[PDB]
Amino acid sequence: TYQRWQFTLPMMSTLYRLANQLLTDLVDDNYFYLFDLKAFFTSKALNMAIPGGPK
Amino acid sequence: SSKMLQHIDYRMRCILQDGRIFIGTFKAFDKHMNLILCDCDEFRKAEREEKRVLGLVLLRGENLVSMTVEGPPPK
Amino acid sequence: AHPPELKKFMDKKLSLKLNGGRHVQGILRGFDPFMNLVIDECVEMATSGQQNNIGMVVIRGNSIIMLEALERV
Amino acid sequence: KREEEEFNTGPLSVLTQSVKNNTQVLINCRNNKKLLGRVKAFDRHCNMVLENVKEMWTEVPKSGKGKKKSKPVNKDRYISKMFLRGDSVIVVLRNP
Amino acid sequence: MSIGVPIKVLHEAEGHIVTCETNTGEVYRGKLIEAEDNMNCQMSNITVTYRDGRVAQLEQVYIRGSKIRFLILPDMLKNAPML
Amino acid sequence: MVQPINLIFRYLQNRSRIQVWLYEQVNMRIEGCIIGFDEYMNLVLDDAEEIHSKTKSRKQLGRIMLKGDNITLLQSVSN
Amino acid sequence: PNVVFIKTEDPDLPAFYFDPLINPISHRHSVKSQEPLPDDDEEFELPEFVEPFLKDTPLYTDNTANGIALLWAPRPFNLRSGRTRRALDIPLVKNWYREHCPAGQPVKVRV
Amino acid sequence: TKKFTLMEQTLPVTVYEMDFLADLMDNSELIRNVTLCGHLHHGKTCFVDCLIEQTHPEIRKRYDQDLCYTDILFTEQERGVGIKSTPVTVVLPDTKGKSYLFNIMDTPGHVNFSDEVTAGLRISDGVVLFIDAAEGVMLNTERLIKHAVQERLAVTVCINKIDRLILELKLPPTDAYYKLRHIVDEVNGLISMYSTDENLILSPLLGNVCFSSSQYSICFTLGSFAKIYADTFGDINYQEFAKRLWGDIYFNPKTRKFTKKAPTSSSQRSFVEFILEPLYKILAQVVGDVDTSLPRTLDELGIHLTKEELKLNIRPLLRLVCKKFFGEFTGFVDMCVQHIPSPKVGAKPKIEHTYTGGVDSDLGEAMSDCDPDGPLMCHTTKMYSTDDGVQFHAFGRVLSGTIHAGQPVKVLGENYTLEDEEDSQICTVGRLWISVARYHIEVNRVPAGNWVLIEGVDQPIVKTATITEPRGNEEAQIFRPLKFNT
Amino acid sequence: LNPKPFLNGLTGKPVMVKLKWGMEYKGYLVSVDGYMNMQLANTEEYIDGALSGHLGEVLIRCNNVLYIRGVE
Amino acid sequence: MKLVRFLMKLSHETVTIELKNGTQVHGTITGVDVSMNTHLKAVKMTLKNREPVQLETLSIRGNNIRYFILPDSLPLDTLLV
Ligand SMILES: Nc1nc2c(ncn2[C@@H]2O[C@H](COP(=O)(O)OP(=O)(O)OP(=O)(O)O)[C@@H](O)[C@H]2O)c(=O)[nH]1
Repeated sequence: TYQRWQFTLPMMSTLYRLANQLLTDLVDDNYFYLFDLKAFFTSKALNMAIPGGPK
Repeated sequence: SSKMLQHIDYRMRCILQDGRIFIGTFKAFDKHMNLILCDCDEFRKAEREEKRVLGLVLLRGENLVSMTVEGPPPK
Repeated sequence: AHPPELKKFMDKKLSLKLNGGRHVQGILRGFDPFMNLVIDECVEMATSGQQNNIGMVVIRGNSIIMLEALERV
Repeated sequence: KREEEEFNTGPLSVLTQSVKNNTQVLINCRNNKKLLGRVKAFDRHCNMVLENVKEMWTEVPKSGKGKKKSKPVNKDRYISKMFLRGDSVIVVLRNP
Repeated sequence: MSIGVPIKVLHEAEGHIVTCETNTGEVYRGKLIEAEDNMNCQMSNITVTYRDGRVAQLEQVYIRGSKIRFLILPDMLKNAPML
Repeated sequence: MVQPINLIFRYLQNRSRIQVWLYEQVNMRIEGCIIGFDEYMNLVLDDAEEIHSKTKSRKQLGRIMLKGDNITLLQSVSN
Repeated sequence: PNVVFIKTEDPDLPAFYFDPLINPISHRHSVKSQEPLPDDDEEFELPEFVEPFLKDTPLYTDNTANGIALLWAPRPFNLRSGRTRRALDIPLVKNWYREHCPAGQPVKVRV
Repeated sequence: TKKFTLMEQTLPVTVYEMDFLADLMDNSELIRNVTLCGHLHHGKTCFVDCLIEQTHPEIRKRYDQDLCYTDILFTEQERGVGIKSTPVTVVLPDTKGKSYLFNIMDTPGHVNFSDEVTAGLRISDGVVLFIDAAEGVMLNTERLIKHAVQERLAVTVCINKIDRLILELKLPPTDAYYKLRHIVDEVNGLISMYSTDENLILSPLLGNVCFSSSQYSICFTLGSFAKIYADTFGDINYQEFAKRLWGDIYFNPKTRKFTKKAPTSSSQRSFVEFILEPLYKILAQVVGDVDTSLPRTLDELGIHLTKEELKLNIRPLLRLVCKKFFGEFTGFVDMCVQHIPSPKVGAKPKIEHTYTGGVDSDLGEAMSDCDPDGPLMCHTTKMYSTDDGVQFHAFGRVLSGTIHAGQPVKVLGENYTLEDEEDSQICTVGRLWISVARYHIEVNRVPAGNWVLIEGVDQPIVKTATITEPRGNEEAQIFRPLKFNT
Repeated sequence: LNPKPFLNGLTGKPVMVKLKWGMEYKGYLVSVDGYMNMQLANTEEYIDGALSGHLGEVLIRCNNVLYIRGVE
Repeated sequence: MKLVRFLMKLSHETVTIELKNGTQVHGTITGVDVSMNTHLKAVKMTLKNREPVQLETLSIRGNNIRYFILPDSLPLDTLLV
């Protein structure tokens, strides 16, 4: 049924750097300060836009 | 241990080294046969007889001679 | 640890009450793990209240049944 | 094993030969009473397992305040087998 | 090591008011300050009953462990998380 | 600090005459000159005069060893 | 709080080492304080067999340098165990467009 | 439904009998009134959680998410910034096992909210100060040292987030030691600058600073860690050991005694060799060789985990492994118990500072004695709204006397004097509660020295108010209104 | 003269042991051990100085013993 | 050797004991411990001079004991091993 997976850490430590072209190297979530899902909701409940956000 | 442990929470009568008697509800014992008796009476002996009350008595093990059961448990 | 916490009492002026109904009064400086004391300016309190002076004395630990301060910690 | 070196050589050898010979040995308890015995084993605490025993003492209780001293003529009751806690001992003889 | 339940309840007793009777027959009644694992107590501010009747007050006292033959611990301890 | 096992050693080196009080037996004292301590405080007393204070008289003994558990004080007196 | 993780570039270096990006600790006790350090040889010695708890085992192993780095990996890579998903559900390109990409790119893609 | 707060309907299971808590409250020497303060996100709230998790067995953290227990407001949880000073009362054991009562006023760390600190500061006897090990002293840490010292509380400092050294910065032990020692020295400099007293120098040797990582439930003083050391190997005078484990004291393995001089140029310090390095080896096995050598390591530490626990993710697993090793936060207790004075002892400086009549007044003498049977004098400094928002409960310290349910009390507002009685009102006291952050225990009475929530007296009270008997203490006066930090 | 060498010295001499309970024994000692139990040979028992009898080849148990003195 | 271990093999036979303070118990025995702590069941007491008493179960501390009184129903020879 292929439901659950359990890997050792040498496996994970390899797979991570194979994937490395796709991933972004942000270590922490401070970047998205007024650029996360919650900020946009405020920009939609008011009628007023964030500069780079959606409309 | 296992014979003593059977007695726990009953109402136990102790006879001290000097001849005194205590009667108490029994909840602790130790490798030196220290005791904690609780809700306890000091009791001495028509030949006159008398009954004093004590609380939460901690008995240094050296004194103890014998102990006996006479009650069902204060449940 | 095994030593008595007698550290407080040192150089303050003690009374002792010893086994067999004996009394001595002292300025203290000793203890070891058995509570063997070394007393200084040590007065002996005889039954009749006739008092002796005696010099520095050792006490065996098991002989004590109380150790009282005549002037505070 | 090491106690055997002690019990052959030392002061406890009094007890050791008392088993082998089966001489009687006259013990003096702390309650004044004497136990005379044929010791059948022991340990370093002076614990003993005694036989053929006769426990001899004058019986003059404290109760009398002068009455009980009327009774110096003694007693001898015969206990067939008897274990004895060691610390009850003050001294011990050999009888031969 | 297995220092059992009673001596823990003794440590639990500290800072209250306990009564404490010695071999000789003197009865002490005092506020506890510290108690050691062999039951050496220190006690403060005592009202002592002598063997023959007389009362006295005392500043501070230290009572050798093996010289005791009961304490009267203050009743509220019966609830304590040792029990 | 003055440890007691140190103090008793100073009484050895002086070779002093010390007076011992016995456990329980207040009416008797021993009054010895001294060399001795295995760790139990067992003393060896050379003079060792017994002082039976009801009689006041003073009975005399050899070079005696005074077993530790009998002791209480350890007073200093003259020769 | 700013996660401060220092990416070790090459595995030759010991996993715990004062990497040059970290500002050197200027502190060295100049006005040297005389706090209550007990006197030398003041009757304290340890029993025969006490030791630092894990002294038989090395401070670091070759996996230690790599294994720390997983702790700040993105959500599927930072865990030892999970539950399998459908191939439909994994949004492979999602991380890119959630970040405000550098404006020098043409107008067309920005919108 | 208006139920915008996370209050628990039902009383959770506690390790202790609730009757035992009330009994302890009479014994004025056993209770300690601390306040935890320190700069934003230095880990105060998550530390308190580890106490609650230790104390309330049914309550456990979620693996994915912090259990911000004292953050009771949705607003407060949405922001992720603490905004209200929330009190917690728990009994938790010392190394000796002796149980003490702690009233822990968890306070915000954001600079603007500092109001909340000062109110909880007034009713407390002592500060615990939390410093992030990675960042060290920051803006609001320096402000709170200055404020506390002026208020004449005892101070003790706690160094949080030690794990950040090991896992983020990857500092080797010896340099990590220097990072700790730097923090300690800066704090000492600040205190000694403000405080005219000099006896309050704080350093790990004296017990009054402790090292903790609150994410992973690590807390240890030098005394506490040696207690772990002694209960393993046996026959160590652990208090004498704890003196020798900090600063420039080096271990000589040939003579097996400590010396102030390094026996070889590579001889690591007593701190590094005994405290830091086995801490490092615990963490670097768990986050490192969890597959290959972690079971072997756990054998030596005496820790046993089931086959279901060993499949956890690394962050839950690390918290679990340490929780078995260190156990209870007893080290924190030893620091608080010894250095922070009990209300008996603490009454005299507290009355002297806060009371306009001073200690020379008869009531001042009576309050300094902290007698539960003395004249009632209660000080309220905080107001907390009801679950519905309709009412407010006054919160305060029973600085003398005893408050009873249904008792009629005279409430003195901040402008009251013997020449102007118009700022006073007589109120009927409703229900009283001992406060714990998410559930409230109702009680019949509260004796002197403890904290209490008071219902129905809130009408005449604007901010601070003094609560006193209507017919006895006719010469009572208010306590000084709070001198805010800004 | 420490106590351990001393007791080896008195071996085989005449010695006179006095017990706490006020009895006393005269004896030619035969050994001593780690706890200072003792044996005596050809012994007399004194009780207030009465020569009670020739108690053969006694053993004494160490907690009983007060001083031991040597005889001219 | 180690006679206290002989005082555990003896279980569920019958004994008198005299304690140190002139007390006598008469009992059947179950349980004994390393420090000679005795427990008897079916217990008849006699204090010093005072009259008999009979008790269900009695537990006697080790260091108060003096002589037992074994029954003649022991063949002794088994104790050597
Ligand atoms: N690395 C590390 N992070 C922690 C630790 N403890 C808490 N944190 C994180 O630090 C952040 C701050 O925690 P809080 O305790 O809620 O913040 P605070 O210290 O109470 O300060 P306020 O928000 O003003 O109330 C949270 O994201 C925690 O997850 C820790 O021990 N180690």
